[PDB]
Amino acid sequence: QVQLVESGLRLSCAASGHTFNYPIMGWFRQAPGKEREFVGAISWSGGSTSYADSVKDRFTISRDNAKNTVYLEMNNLKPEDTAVYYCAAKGRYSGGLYYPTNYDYWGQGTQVT
Amino acid sequence: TTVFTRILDRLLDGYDNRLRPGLGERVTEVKTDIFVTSFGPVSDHDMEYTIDVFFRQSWKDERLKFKGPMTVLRLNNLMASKIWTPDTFFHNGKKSVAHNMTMPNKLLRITEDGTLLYTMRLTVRAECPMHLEDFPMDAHACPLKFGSYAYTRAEVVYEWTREPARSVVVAEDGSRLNQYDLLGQTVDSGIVQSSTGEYVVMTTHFHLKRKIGYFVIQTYLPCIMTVILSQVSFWLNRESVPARTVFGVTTVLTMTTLSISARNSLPKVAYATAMDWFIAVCYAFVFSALIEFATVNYFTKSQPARAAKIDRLSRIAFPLLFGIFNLVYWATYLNR
Amino acid sequence: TTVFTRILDRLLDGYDNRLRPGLGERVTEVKTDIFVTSFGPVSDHDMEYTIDVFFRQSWKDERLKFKGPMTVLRLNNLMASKIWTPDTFFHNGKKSVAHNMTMPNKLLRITEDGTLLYTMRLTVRAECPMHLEDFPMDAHACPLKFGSYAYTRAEVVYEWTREPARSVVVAEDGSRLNQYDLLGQTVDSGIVQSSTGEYVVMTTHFHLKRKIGYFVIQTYLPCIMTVILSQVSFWLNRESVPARTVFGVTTVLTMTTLSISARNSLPKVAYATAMDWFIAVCYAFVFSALIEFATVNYFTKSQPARAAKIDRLSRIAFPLLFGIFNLVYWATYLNR
Amino acid sequence: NMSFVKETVDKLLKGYDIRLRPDFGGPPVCVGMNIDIASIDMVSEVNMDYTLTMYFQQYWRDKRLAYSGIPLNLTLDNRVADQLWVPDTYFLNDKKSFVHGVTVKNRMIRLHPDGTVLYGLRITTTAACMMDLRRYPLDEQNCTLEIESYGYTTDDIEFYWRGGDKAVTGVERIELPQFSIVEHRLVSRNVVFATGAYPRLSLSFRLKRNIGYFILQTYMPSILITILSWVSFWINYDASAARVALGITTVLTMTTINTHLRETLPKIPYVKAIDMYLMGCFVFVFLALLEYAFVNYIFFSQPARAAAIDRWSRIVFPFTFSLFNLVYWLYYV
Amino acid sequence: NMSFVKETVDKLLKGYDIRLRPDFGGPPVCVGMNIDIASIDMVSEVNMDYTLTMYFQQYWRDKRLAYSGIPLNLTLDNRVADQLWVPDTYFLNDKKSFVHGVTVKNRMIRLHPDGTVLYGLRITTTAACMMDLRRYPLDEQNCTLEIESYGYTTDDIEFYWRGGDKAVTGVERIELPQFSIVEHRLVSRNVVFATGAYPRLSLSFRLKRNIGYFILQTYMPSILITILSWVSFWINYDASAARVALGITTVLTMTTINTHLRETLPKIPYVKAIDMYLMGCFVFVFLALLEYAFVNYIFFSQPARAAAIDRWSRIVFPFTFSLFNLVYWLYYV
Amino acid sequence: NMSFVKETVDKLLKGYDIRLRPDFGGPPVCVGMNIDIASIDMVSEVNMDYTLTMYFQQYWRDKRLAYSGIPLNLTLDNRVADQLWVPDTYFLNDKKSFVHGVTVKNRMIRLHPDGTVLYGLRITTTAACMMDLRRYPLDEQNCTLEIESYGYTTDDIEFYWRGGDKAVTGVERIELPQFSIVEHRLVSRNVVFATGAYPRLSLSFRLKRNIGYFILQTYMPSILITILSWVSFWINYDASAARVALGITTVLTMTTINTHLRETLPKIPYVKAIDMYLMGCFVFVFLALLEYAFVNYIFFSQPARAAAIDRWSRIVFPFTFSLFNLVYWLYYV
Ligand SMILES: *[C@@H]1O[C@H](CO)[C@@H](O[C@@H]2O[C@H](CO)[C@@H](O[C@@H]3O[C@H](CO[C@H]4O[C@H](CO)[C@@H](O)[C@H](O)[C@@H]4O)[C@@H](O)[C@H](O[C@H]4O[C@H](CO)[C@@H](O)[C@H](O)[C@@H]4O)[C@@H]3O)[C@H](O)[C@H]2NC(C)=O)[C@H](O)[C@H]1NC(C)=O
Ligand SMILES: *[C@@H]1O[C@H](CO)[C@@H](O[C@@H]2O[C@H](CO)[C@@H](O[C@@H]3O[C@H](CO[C@H]4O[C@H](CO)[C@@H](O)[C@H](O)[C@@H]4O)[C@@H](O)[C@H](O[C@H]4O[C@H](CO)[C@@H](O)[C@H](O)[C@@H]4O)[C@@H]3O)[C@H](O)[C@H]2NC(C)=O)[C@H](O)[C@H]1NC(C)=O
Ligand SMILES: *[C@@H]1O[C@H](CO)[C@@H](O[C@@H]2O[C@H](CO)[C@@H](O[C@@H]3O[C@H](CO[C@H]4O[C@H](CO)[C@@H](O)[C@H](O)[C@@H]4O)[C@@H](O)[C@H](O[C@H]4O[C@H](CO)[C@@H](O)[C@H](O)[C@@H]4O)[C@@H]3O)[C@H](O)[C@H]2NC(C)=O)[C@H](O)[C@H]1NC(C)=O
Ligand SMILES: *[C@@H]1O[C@H](CO)[C@@H](O[C@@H]2O[C@H](CO)[C@@H](O[C@@H]3O[C@H](CO[C@H]4O[C@H](CO)[C@@H](O)[C@H](O)[C@@H]4O)[C@@H](O)[C@H](O[C@H]4O[C@H](CO)[C@@H](O)[C@H](O)[C@@H]4O)[C@@H]3O)[C@H](O)[C@H]2NC(C)=O)[C@H](O)[C@H]1NC(C)=O
Repeated sequence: QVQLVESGLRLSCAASGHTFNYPIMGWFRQAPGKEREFVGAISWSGGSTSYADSVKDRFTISRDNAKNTVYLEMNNLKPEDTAVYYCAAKGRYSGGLYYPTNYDYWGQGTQVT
Repeated sequence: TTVFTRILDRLLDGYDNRLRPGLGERVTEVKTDIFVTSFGPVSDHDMEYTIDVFFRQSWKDERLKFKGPMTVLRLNNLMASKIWTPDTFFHNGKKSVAHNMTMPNKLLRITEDGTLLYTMRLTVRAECPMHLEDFPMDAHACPLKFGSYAYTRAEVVYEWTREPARSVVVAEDGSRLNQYDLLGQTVDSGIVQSSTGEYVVMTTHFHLKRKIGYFVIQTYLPCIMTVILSQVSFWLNRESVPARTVFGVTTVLTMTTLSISARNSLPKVAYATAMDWFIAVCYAFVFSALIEFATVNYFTKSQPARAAKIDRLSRIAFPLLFGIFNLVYWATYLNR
Repeated sequence: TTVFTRILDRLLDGYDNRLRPGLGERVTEVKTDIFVTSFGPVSDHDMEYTIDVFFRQSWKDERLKFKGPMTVLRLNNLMASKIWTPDTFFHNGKKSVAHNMTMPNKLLRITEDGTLLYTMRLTVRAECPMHLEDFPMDAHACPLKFGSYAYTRAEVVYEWTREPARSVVVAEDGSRLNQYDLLGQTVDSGIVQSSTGEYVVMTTHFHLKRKIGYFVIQTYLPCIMTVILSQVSFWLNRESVPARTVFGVTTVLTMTTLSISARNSLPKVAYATAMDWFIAVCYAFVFSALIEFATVNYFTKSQPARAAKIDRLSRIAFPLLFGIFNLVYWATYLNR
Repeated sequence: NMSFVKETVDKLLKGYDIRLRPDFGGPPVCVGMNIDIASIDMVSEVNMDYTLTMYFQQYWRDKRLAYSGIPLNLTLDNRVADQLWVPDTYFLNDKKSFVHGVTVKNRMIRLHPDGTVLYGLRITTTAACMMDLRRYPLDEQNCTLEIESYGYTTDDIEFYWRGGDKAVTGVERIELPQFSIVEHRLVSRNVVFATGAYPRLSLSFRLKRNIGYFILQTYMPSILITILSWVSFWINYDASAARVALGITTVLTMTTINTHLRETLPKIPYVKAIDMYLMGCFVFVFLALLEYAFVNYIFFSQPARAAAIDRWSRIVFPFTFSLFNLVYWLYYV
Repeated sequence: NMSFVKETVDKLLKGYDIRLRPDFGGPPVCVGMNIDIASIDMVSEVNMDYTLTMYFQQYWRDKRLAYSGIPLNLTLDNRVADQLWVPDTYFLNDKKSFVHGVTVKNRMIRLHPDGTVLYGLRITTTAACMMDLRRYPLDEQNCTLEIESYGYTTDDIEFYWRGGDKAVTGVERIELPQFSIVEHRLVSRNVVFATGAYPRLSLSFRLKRNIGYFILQTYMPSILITILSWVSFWINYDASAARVALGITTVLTMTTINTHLRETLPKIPYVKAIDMYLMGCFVFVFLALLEYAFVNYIFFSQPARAAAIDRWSRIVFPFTFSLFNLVYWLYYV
Repeated sequence: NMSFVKETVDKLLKGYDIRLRPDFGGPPVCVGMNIDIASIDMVSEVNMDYTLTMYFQQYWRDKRLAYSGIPLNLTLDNRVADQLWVPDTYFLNDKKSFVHGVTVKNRMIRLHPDGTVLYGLRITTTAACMMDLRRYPLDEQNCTLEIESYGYTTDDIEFYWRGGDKAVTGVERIELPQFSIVEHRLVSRNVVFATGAYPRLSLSFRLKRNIGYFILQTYMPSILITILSWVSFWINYDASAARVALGITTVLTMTTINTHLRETLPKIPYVKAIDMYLMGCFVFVFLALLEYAFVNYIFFSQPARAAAIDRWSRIVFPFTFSLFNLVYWLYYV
């Protein structure tokens, strides 16, 4: 079991528990009228980040295993970036990286305007 | 030659090899027998063994009765693929080989009353669960279990062709063992039960005993020599402190190296073997000899008479106790 | 599309692939060429090498003439299994692989005049017998020989597509060699006679030369420095017994370690290489220096003048003999 | 009457199209699964995989194969499997699998009157299992087997464990040398790839490593060498320099033992618990060697101070080693 | 209706020539490719290769397979792939490859109404990767996969990455203990052989090796033995036996370490960084022993000079070793 | 005239029954055999087997295949072997075998006008050969190949060596690094099993191991180290450091040699000759070290006794080593 704690522009996702069984953390945002949308994903050990097109070169994702935290830095905001943000954990054999169904442990919702 | 071709064509005319003989009317009885041509190496690390056999099956199929100038047709083995055959498998097999050089190593014979003899040459790797408490003076019963995969006991049963003790025959020169000795085999049959039903199982247990000479000339003799070397220190005078210290520390290091190398060729069992107990006792003897020297050196310049008494008492006590331990250990383990 | 389907169906109508083209009338001529995409590792222990090739064959079959909108049909390699092809094999191959991922790595092209081009991608492991008397300053000619398995020279002959030097082509970046240099290759053809008849054989020799830098800085330099260090001992004064003992002991130990470790790479050939001779002579020199020191120590206290004379004589004799040995050895083994 | 059985089986396979799934174009076909674990042979930290042998049974319904007039289960020759539709089940985390084929292909086909098909295979599979070795050899691992359809999406096929938690049997009989099976778990879910959503069954085992082999194999030699180094403190010093040579030799032998130990493990890039213990022991023996070096250095002119230093090391070293052992064995257990 | 689809597929395969590519005799057929990486099992310097497992997807259009009246995409049993034309795609630098075949061959065929074929395979391939080990173990490698058409030239077939930069996924699933993935790159080009010009796709990864394991298992024993060799400097020069024993023991332990470590690697002819480090440490310990030899040589006529030499060696040897380490780690990092 | 040849060949295979042997129901068919040995690869003592590559040719007569009007011997495509009857020849003592398949299956079928069939294969086989290693490395082995008919008894078939003692060629050109082929033998006999009597051919080789490698590698270093250990007896007993260095170096080098040579062989339970030689050399050098320890122990009160003990060691050790070598080389040669 993994416990995700959301804080935070910069959003912090701190995970505790069995982070070895869920080696990938992903970011999603939900619009008021739209479904959840993938933003980016980070590997706990490999540090190999992946980003969606709409936030390439603008949003950045970093990981530190000292206290098991992942940071999403958002820069050059736009009015089309007003969505409730979530952080989630993905299993080792959970499938595609861009689909919310494949993520098991979801954090608390965080609002951004 | 045309007569036999017509006979075979009539036998196969309308034949359905998807159906066992006697389907819906009676149980199919298969008589089985094994000829071991070589009992191959045993792998302690993998807990497995290899065996090369002629596997022989025989059964009745009324659909194949014929009448002709001969009473037994010894056919090319391709005919085996045109008729029904039992689907025998080895329950504890790991990765077996059916030899195909230069042709499929199979033979099929049909008697005019419909009896079929079907023989194949196989190399079977089989699991032998071993308990190694008595290692290297351990004995094992390596099993070989086989039976039908798809047909329950209401459809196919297996029987040994002759007396069970005479249905598994080992060749007289067929031994590829280097470390073990084959003492005999026990033959039995029974019923297994699984989620798909009840099946007949035929079992053969081969009885193997490990030869000890290798571990004698590899582990026991160096340990004995190290213990004797450590006990040699008891006869040097108490002034020769660096010499006796070198003796003690070097013998302890040698004992540690021998203890470590002991399981370098062994599987990682979670319990202690007999060799482990022997090495532990030898290590204890060497360490106690070094502690004896330390105690003697402690009392050298204050109670020299006590030190001399301790030295003499050790000079007698240590070899006698080591001999008693060796006698007890070897009597315990070689008579089991 | 249907035109090509009809053409293909007419070509394969009444075509017997058991018969070579021109059977009973003339000799089938096969033009062959090789493109080496990678010259894989050479193994001295197994005496073999690995090579990856595009193997290209071309011949003429009158039965496959056609007339259509296209001049060349570049067909799916399945068609190759429905026509005759040569039965070419590699005489000194050990175990080769015809690559099958994701499909058979084969190509067939048919020209309207009845000419067939047939290409396949192969990994061949071949035997290369090595004479290691000059190791590590040796050179080898690893052969690759191929020809027909079942067709004698009266039925099938092989020719190189272009001039023999240009018929075997090695890719620029296709070297997987670690300790060898590919100097070049020679190409030839000939006849080999066996129990079943005379057969055409095509041969390609690849010339390899071992690089020496690794062994120069791994064995020869340490040995030379050890010998020089040991001969330095003759100049120390006779009072410094521990210093000369350390010199002798460490040089003998270094020579022993080098000698023990120097044979790891090679196969267990039953003769002495050049490196073995060099190490043996260096060991003899170091041991003789230690023996000289022992002799000097023995006579030191009783006949000091004799010890001084012996030291002087060795101080002159040893460098001269080592220089002469080095000159002879390197002259012999460098201009081979 | 075998002729009637033959006619019925011929009729069932008349016009049968194996290219189409049952109820093609309609609701998804439900496939139930059962596994009997025969054995779990070898678990490898070097290769990060484990080997497993099992009887794998699939259960489904094909109304094209329903028959009447024969009140029996029809066990057919396994080659009939080549003339029927079967699910395209595969294992995601496997590295090399095979079906046993002696004496014949270890395959079973059983038809039922209502059209139910039972399809059984005996499979030996090696499967990947990434391991967290930060607490090795006091570690606990979770190894899974993932079962999925390859071509058919959730609109065509559905998986389910047949019998719930009883669908996997034979786990309690498994005996492993280095491990013990604490628990096994069964999960069913869906996985989305770019080509759609697919059913997924997961079977997981939790393995706890036995410590006895490592107590006998690596911890005891280090402890015994560390204790041996303390025997020096009870030997009177001299001008011989015997004890510094002995200490150095013991430290070197410790290093040699440690290098082989690591010569027996995979090349992980982090520090393990056994590595921590071994370098603690090395620190202890190095400090003992340095202390003797100091005593031998200063004892010519200050014998009393050297004797006091030796006696205090006689007491201090066992106490600090016991404290280090207490802390180590409380932090990892 | 299952019979309607059955007759539709029978009509599709009626008159189909598998010996001919789509648009045979006309414009080249375009094939798009996708790769989903599952893992990289191992990377071997001894064999100079690496093992990769992947889902390989090919997309093309065959007008002979177009159908109407069914507004659905037909996911067919993979055996139908034996009746269709597929591209003759191969990997140039691969050495041994197989398609997984448990429980069935891991193959997928999906048809679309307009004639589009999607063809998927699950493949494990061991591909060659020549490595420059001059900076080993601080080296950085570039390993590639070359995808090509064997029989069809550029006039018959074209390759392209379907989706551009997004044609390869699953790079974050690659977990190597000894490496980390820095970057991956996709390339499309043409290659000219004597039989014509062929399309070529290339997928390359840049691997950076992790230094932690080598610090723990190789560098540390040599550093510790070199430090242990300095204990001789603090021992009085009357103890000839002890210091000689120290030097001999250190030498033999260094030789054993060197022989084992080099024995565990491929027999490359050039010198690696670790080889130069080990030879430097050997030189340092040998020079310490020769320093003692010189001191023993001169101390009987100039004892004060010998004492001064030992006193200065105590300071000089650690200083020069620190300078050597600084230069080495600056040059290689 | 390929039309007439095709007509004849199609006529031959028209009524051919591959299920029946030639002369089915009559006298046994005679099969002559020839072997051309191309190479003998690794002869392994660990696996107790050897590898052989050969051309295996079988010769027989099938009157069903006789033809007239074509004055040629017809070499056919090897796949025609799948439509003719061939003997079911197998090798009893083979563990793993294969027919080479590059570029095609290495198979030859040659028909003759009178119905004679020549059937050739190129085969590589690993065959078991149990070895007696009691005299290793001065041992002589006998390795065989057993060729038998599986299904046909002596009433259906009979084997013979075609050409008498010249039926096997290529033995004299085999090159083995570690062995030399002294002799080869051909035998023909019958073997009885419970299912009848079968013909058996035996091809045996007698292999003699070469000793030069072991003289270079094991015996000579051990002799040199044993002689080196005797140098201590000529150094005065007051020189403690020199003699201790010599003894320690000899002991550790002997141990290194032994540990290098211990597990390079299969785990046989008996003692080999090289084991006895190495254990004796170790005993000698160890006893030399013990002699020095004893001399150092009693050279203060009894210097004359120590000098006498050294002088007697100086004479006893070379003499006893010479006697041990004489006994060893007379026993094992
Ligand atoms: C590249 O080349 C390799 C060989 O070098 C191919 O591997 C062979 O592939 C063929 C074709 O698929 C296989 O032949 C088929 O085998 C089926 C049984 O396979 C099982 O059993 C064998 C042992 O008997 C195992 O080796 C195998 O792993 C399986 O467990 C048969 O059922 C097939 O029968 C077909 O032909 C007969 C002909 O009479 C018909 O009666 C049947 O109805 C049916 O049509 C067939 O014989 C062969 O077994 C494979 N060998 C090996 C060693 O794997 C690769 O497939 C090939 N790759 C590509 C992409 O072409
Ligand atoms: C080894 O490690 C693996 C992970 O790598 C562990 O596997 C996990 O096991 C847990 C159970 O212990 C799984 O959690 C369960 O998931 C089920 C599926 O959830 C999906 O589908 C549902 C709809 O059916 C969606 O709502 C959901 O979002 C998912 O898409 C759930 O159905 C289970 O529900 C159960 O628990 C909840 C409370 O948590 C209850 O309310 C329910 O009633 C029910 O009891 C459950 O949540 C988890 O999915 C597994 N992970 C993976 C990746 O498979 C192994 O357990 C572990 N091995 C060992 C021995 O510990
Ligand atoms: C591991 O090592 C391999 C080499 O062994 C690297 O592969 C090389 O990657 C580079 C890109 O980083 C390739 O260079 C590119 O080649 C493209 C194709 O060129 C061919 O085709 C064109 C016509 O289409 C011809 O004109 C040309 O002569 C070639 O035949 C070009 O299209 C690319 O050009 C692009 O970039 C340049 C600037 O660099 C721009 O000017 C252009 O406008 C355009 O945007 C480019 O030149 C190179 O070909 C690859 N080599 C091989 C052998 O494939 C791997 O990248 C490396 N891996 C890692 C991780 O570093
Ligand atoms: C490696 O080791 C194997 C044994 O494992 C040796 O093989 C033996 O070789 C010898 C010959 O060197 C064989 O002896 C010969 O057997 C022939 C067959 O005997 C069978 O058939 C006859 C009837 O024809 C029966 O009476 C008999 O019982 C057997 O059933 C004999 O025909 C030979 O006779 C020849 O020698 C005798 C004298 O001994 C003469 O009187 C005859 O005229 C004739 O010249 C002979 O007896 C023996 O059978 C082989 N053993 C096995 C098990 O096959 C290899 O030789 C050895 N390799 C090397 C290199 O030494």
